[PDB]
Amino acid sequence: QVQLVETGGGLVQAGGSLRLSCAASGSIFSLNAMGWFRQAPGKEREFVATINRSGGRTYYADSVKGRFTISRDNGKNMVYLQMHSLKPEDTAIYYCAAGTGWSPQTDNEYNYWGQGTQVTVSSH
Amino acid sequence: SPMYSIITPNILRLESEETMVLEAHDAQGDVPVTVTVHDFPGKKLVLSSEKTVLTPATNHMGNVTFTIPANRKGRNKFVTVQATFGTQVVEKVVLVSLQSGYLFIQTDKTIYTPGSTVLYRIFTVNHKLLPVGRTVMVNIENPEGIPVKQDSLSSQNQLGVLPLSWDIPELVNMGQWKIRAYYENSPQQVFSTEFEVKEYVLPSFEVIVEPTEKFYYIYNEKGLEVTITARFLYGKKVEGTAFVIFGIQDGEQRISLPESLKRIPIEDGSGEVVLSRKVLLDGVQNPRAEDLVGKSLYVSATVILHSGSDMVQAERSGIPIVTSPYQIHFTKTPKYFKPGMPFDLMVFVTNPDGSPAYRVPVAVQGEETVQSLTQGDGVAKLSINTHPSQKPLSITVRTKKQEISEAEQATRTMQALPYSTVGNSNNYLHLSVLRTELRPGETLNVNFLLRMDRAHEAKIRYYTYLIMNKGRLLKAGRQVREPGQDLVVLPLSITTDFIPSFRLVAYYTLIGASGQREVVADSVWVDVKDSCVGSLVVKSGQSEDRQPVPGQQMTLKIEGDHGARVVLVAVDKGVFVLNKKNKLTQSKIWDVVEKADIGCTPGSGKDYAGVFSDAGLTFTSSSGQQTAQRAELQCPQP
Amino acid sequence: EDIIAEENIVSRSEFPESWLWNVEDLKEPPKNGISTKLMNIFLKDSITTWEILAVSMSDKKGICVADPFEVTVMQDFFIDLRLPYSVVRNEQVEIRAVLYNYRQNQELKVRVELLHNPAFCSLATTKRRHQQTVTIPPKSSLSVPYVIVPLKTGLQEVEVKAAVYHHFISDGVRKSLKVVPEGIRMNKTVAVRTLDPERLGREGVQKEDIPPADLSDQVPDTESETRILLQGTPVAQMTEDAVDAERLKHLIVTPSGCGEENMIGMTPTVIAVHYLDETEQWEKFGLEKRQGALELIKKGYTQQLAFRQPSSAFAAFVKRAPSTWLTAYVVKVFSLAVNLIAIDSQVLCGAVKWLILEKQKPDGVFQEDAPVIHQEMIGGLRNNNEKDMALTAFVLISLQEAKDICEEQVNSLPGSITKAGDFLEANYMNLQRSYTVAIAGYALAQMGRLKGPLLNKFLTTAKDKNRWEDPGKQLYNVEATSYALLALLQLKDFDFVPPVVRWLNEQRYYGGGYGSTQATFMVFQALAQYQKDAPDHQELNLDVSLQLPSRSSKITHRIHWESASLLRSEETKENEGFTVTAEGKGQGTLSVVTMYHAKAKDQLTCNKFDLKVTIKPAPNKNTMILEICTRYRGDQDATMSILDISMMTGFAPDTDDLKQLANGVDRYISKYELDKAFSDRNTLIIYLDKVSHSEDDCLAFKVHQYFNVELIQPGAVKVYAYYNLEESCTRFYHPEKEDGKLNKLCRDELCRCAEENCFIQKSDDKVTLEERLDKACEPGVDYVYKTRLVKVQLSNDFDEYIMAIEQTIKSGSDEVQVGQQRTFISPIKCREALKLEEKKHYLMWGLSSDFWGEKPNLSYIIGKDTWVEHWPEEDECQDEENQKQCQDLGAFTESMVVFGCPN
Repeated sequence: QVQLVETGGGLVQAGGSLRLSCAASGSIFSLNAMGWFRQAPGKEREFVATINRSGGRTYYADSVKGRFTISRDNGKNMVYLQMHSLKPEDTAIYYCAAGTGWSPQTDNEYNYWGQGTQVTVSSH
Repeated sequence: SPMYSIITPNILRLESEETMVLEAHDAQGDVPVTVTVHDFPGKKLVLSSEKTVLTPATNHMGNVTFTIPANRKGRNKFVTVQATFGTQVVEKVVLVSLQSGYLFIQTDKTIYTPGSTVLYRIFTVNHKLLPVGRTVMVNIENPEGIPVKQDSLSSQNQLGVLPLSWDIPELVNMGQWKIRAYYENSPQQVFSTEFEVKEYVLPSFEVIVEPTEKFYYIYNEKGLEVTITARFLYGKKVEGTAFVIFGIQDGEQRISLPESLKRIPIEDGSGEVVLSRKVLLDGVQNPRAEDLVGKSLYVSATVILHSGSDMVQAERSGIPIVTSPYQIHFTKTPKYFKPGMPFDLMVFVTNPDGSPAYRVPVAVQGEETVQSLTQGDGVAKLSINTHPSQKPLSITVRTKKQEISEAEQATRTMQALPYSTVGNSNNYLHLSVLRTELRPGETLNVNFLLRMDRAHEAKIRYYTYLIMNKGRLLKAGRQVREPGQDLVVLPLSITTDFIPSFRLVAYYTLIGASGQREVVADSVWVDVKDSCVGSLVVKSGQSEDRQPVPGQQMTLKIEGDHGARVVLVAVDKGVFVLNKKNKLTQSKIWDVVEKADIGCTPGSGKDYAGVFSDAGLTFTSSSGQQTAQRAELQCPQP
Repeated sequence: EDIIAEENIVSRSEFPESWLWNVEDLKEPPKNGISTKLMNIFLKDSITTWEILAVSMSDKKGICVADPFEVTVMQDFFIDLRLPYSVVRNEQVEIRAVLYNYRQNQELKVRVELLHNPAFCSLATTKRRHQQTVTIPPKSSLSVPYVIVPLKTGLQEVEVKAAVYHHFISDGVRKSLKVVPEGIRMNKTVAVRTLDPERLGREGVQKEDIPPADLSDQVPDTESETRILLQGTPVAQMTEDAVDAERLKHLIVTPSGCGEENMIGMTPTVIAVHYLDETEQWEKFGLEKRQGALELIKKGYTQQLAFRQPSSAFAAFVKRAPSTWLTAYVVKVFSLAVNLIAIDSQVLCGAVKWLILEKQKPDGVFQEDAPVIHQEMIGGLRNNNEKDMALTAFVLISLQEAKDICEEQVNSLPGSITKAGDFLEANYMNLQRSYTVAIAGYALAQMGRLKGPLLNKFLTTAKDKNRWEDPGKQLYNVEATSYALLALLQLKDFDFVPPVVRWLNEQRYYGGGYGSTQATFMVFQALAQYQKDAPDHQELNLDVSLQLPSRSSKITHRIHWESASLLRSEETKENEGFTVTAEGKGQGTLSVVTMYHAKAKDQLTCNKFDLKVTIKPAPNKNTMILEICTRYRGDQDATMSILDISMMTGFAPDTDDLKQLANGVDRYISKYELDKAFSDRNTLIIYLDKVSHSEDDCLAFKVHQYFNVELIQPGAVKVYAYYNLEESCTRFYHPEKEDGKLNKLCRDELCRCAEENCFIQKSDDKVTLEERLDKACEPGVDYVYKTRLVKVQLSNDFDEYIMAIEQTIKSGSDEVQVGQQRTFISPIKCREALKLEEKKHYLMWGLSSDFWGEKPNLSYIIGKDTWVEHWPEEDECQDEENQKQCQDLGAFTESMVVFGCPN
């Protein structure tokens, strides 16, 4: 199997930016879907972004449509999520998940999840 | 007076270690024995010369292992086996077969296209199925019989595995190609396998043509019901249409029934179709229905996907037309009996497809009191008491299946002839043993029953039993008897050395009626199940809750004997949809061993000499008692 | 727009039929006698089930065949490229890419594309992709038809990629098929020459020059393979059969009587065992009988010593005078008996010691005092005119059978032998009896010398050159010929032997009887030596070596009587005349056959059906009527048949029409196809209970265009009976293409695809002077011409534009001069796109790959890389619209002609 470890999180200001790095256990090659998911306090786990196996296709949620950019490096077994123009409504635990490629915008086709990392965007 | 006896196999092999057991009956003191093996019709050459001494501590029971060297038209060759006990010479001319073992040929696939490569291995084993180092000649010939490639390998230090390959040219004939191999020392024994050469692509699904019964009852008004099953090679059901047509086959003439052509839908991977009894009778020119008994039926199905992108043809042939879902065979029952002693019938019951039938009650007519049940091996034992008379014993056995009417029952008749004794004297020896699937680790209780006169039974104090396995002497021992013990039980340990079967021949000797030296013998053939001597299993070395993906790494687990060389092959199951013939199986290996058995009969003989010869043994003594000469390599034909 | 195939699909390429041909050794330490080896394997690209078979061989356990282990490899979504085994060059076929959707309740929207290959002619070109979007319902599949035409022979490759919308799932399949030339494989016999070096050829060698393959039906530029079959012809040297042992059963005799009577009964038993041991007929005679007669031979030797006189001589009684003949005959029988039984050798040498001291005059003559009571055993020596020379030869033969056994015992034996041989040579040329020359013909050939004339008199005294005969009892002549056979076998001559043995066998003399002592002993001692030394077969030993100029080595083969290489085939792809040198003894056959591609009818298509497919625009956007008429070509109506109908891209059949066809009496449309949705239904099968052979059975249904497409691929219809897919017939239909064939230009079995554009589509205003120079100065651009259109020969297959070369701006590989004409070819679909007008001028450049015919009649093809630009006349440049173009063209010419292309 394969497990994941999320890093790159921390505390940031309201307007700034930060990128989250997802480290994979085994070779991420041949894995069709690599998605990022988040769960805000008091809310449900929602979809953020998926990336193709080769990286040529992506999907984003409407709330973060033109503000986040997902990328992957199949040679380094790494997934990234560059977060720009942050909003106080983006405070959540960010989870990195491995998928099968089918229905990449839902969590029902992801069987290998990560520990998650806290990204707190304060209004101060 | 002492009688010296020697026993060897009926047929001796070249470069194979044969065993010769030497006995000194009714003797005191040490007996030096010099065994020599000479040629024939001459005696100039000394092929082997071993020495031994029969000590009274071992009750004058010892063996000598020799090996005929392979220094060597179209006729038999013989040797002179000669053992000189002290000054008494006891010799026997023995038939010799020019075989150095078996050859098994494995091809990676059953069918090939022009331009592809045939990867094939040849396994070189001897008569004990153990690997040997011999020079093997290999041929690849086209359908026209023209050998296109000839090789000559040395399996020495190869662990009996000869890997080979051949590139099929593009300009080449289609049909059945042969791979033929034989030993250099025994070029008269050729082993062959076939592989089809054809232009094809691999199909995407397989078709299974399965009748509801593996036969057709001629009086079944429902006709022959068949279920057509189609599913993809990766394990998914097929949707399409099936074209099914039936035919009747008498020997090697196939007669198609055009009225039986049906077009059935294949819904959810399955479809059913019936050959009605009227169509069968009308198509074979309306004869009396009993004339069709003995002929077979074949079914040909053609399944086409609804998309039309792929189609597959399948055929199920050899569906016999019978008056009884059962067949009775006496091929495992002795054909000779001993008057006055019980006769053990070995009734073998099979389904019409040849498989052994389970839990089928059988009974002898005229008795109605002796009724047995067939075990998992399809055999049922029926011990019946016989009159002390020289009359022939005609036996008719019928099945007594409850759910089956008397018309659909099976029957078969055999005759057993009385064992002829020397001078019409009535001293016999019976070996009885239960017949069920015997496996290593079990103990076999062999019963030694003695029917003889009470004025001489005190002279018999031991039986001499010999065990024949794979044409060699495996174990020879003594079963002690005390005066008054008409029955003694020999608990025999069944180890893996008894695979696939063995013969137990025993004999007692005495000086009885007119002071004449009398030897009385008996033998029985005991079948053991069957498995590998060692073991070999291939399975998954990973969890595999996942279904693997093209190109995915997979861990394979191989469990076997220490120091064994495992050779592998991975074949697409679409290959077998095109051709599934000439595949190496353990059952085919045991078929080769039993066909090479030098014993011809499941029981005793007409006299004491017939008992040894039928079990594949020679007997020779200084008192003139000996077996008849054997000069034919094959068994007598019934 | 989004190309979904951007998924970076690496197509599946590994349908190996078998793999994992590996050898592993269980070296790991065993746990309870079982070693477990873990093995990492990489599964191949096939989507199927693999059957892995393992066989183990063990020093202490033997051979074991494991039960098969299966591994199933699958995906949810995947392509199955149903590719045929082979395709004929330039024949249009329809392959099927089947896309599978095993999602449980998700309907997929897939973008599938057939990738372009210059080896094929399809809708995919170098500037246009054959992409389409299909819908696959869950747990279903859809067959995507692709129409292609292979253009070059060999192993050619077809690749199909697919990627699903709104899911990150993609797949690709890249399989290959064989492109075989329009002919049919055929084999012809080049030569059948029988090899016999001792009957053909000279000086013991036979040279046979083989002519190259004499084909005259071969498709040009195709491969041929010549198979050389050297095969020895076995014969059975000829040798005469042995006498059947059933006729010799009466020779087993219990010897009894006195000194002469005991030898009479001992003779037929010793000579029978001797002859049966040599011929090994005991199996067909009774192996048990051999020991009983062996005891009768011992019984004869035991009772003959009772009449051995103390002087080491032999007589009838112990009080009878010794004989020179009887003593010499006991030596003759006891010597031949040593090979089977022996007791005492000093008895044999003691008789030879007496045979020289008392009965050897220094003249070398053996004289008989004649105490032989039985004149029966004497044989031919009795009633002989030259009884003195015949007896010297009889005793001399007895000394030789005992010479190898009494060489050290009797040291004076070689002296009497030389003396006896001296007496024979002198009076050998004076004998007139055939018996004397025969027994003294074996007496001087045995370890002796017969002079040239003596050998001539021995061979010329054989009447009819097969037998020795003289007036007298025939037992004398049978005995004589038996002596003459032992002489011909002692001289190792075998050209006079066959007719001699044949006569002995036709005599049908089986020994035994009265006075048969000599006749029975000699006729089976001679016939035993014939079986002891003989050349069953005719000694095949051919050393045949073939010298081929196709290679730098000579392959030889020793065709012994050995069965290892009775026949040996030698394939040679090169078709050249080679030499076959064959020498040695025996006969052999040489077979030379060449396989080749014979040009015939490509008439192999539609050999069992007539098929007429018409598509008519008879009156939701577009609606046409597809009519299919078929007829079986047999004497009777055909059985159940299949109509495999394929829709042209963007069309689907009318559902109500199919339901009315399914209600037909002789038709069947499966419920599966009727319940299918209107869309994603591009294939259909109409089953026919029968198709008439007398009339055309016609069905028709409407097809609607539910999706507008820029390029419509021609649909197809395929007819075949259920029992033979090979005997099919496919017709293509397409509004506005000839017989459903894709556009191609063929000439002399060489076609090039014509589905390209037509020409480089760059506009005349978007191109600049620098852009023209950069394009034209490429090395790929071979020719750059200014032309003038003279004539436009319109045709239905392609339009021919005859151009006059006005100026050679850049001369290519074609030497064309100003004023000459070259034909420019373009398919008729480009007639409206090119808009060429006669007497107008054009700037044209293109690739050297667009040349067509031969150099004397070289044609140009207007392909996707051909530049065709209108060149306005000098007066036309006075307009302001043409000012830009004329400034470019006039400058383009001066820059190319005067200064050329740098780099």
